[PDB]
Amino acid sequence: QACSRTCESQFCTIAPLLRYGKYCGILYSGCPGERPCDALDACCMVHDHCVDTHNDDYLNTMCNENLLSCIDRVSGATFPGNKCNVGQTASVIRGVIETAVFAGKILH
Ligand SMILES: [Ca+2]
Repeated sequence: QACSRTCESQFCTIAPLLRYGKYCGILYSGCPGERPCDALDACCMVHDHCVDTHNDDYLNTMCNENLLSCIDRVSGATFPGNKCNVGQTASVIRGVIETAVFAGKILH
């Protein structure tokens, strides 16, 4: 219930408040079985489930580095009504994940 079935495009350039697609955003995720909204959204869906299936470790290196690889290869159409620039938003996301990767190496 506490999940998204709609493709959002909100606070595109503000990482703490960003909500993009059904999956991209902090503590913001699509409901079970929900199709991602575009290529960027699909990267975020995989990442979200990866963290979920690794004891909620948002600093997991696999999860995080896999998202970076995925982000760098994002292309194609986006969903209707998208207020965000896809490339600019992927960059915003990438910065957050870079920070998480660095945080993980500090702690581990
Ligand atoms: Ca999310």
